[PDB]
Amino acid sequence: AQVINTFDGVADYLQTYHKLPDNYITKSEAQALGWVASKGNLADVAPGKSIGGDIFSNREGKLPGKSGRTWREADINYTSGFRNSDRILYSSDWLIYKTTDHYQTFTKIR
Amino acid sequence: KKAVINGEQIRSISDLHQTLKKELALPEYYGENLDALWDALTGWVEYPLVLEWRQFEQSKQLTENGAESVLQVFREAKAEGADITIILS
Repeated sequence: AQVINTFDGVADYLQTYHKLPDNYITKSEAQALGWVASKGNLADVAPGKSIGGDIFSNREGKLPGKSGRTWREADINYTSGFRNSDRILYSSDWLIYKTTDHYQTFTKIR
Repeated sequence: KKAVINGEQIRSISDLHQTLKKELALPEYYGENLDALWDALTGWVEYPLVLEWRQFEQSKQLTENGAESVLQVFREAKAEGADITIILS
């Protein structure tokens, strides 16, 4: 049912509808469906789904912090198997960043 | 499954992340940072997990607050639901 999982498609969607596309599910949900990260079976138990929506704690402080602002993250370019190193980062006030080097560096895209 | 850290051998924040990369079989792309560690502990690593951190204090020295910040992520992952056992010796 047409998956939206590219940096721009998701960013546009987050800004236009203020929520992730329907092909996203949190880690807890994925697990509730039988997902086991070490098995890399996300596609097996949840076809067409990608992990996304969990709170992002911005532990290195690389993303701009602000009282009342909470960050969340979602997997980008994921299809099946083990998770890649791509993520989209979005704030409660809708700032959008991305990383392709596993949270090493980020780039503001919105 | 089982991960060991020999504190006295940690000379930098780098040695630590790389020791973790090997001990936890993290992805080659591992970001070697707190966020990458969290994501690995909750979306990659295999459970149950037992982390045995020896000579923590010594490793705390040559890494600043790094060791403590790394330890924190493990502790929150556990509080998050991850089946992690931490042995600080």
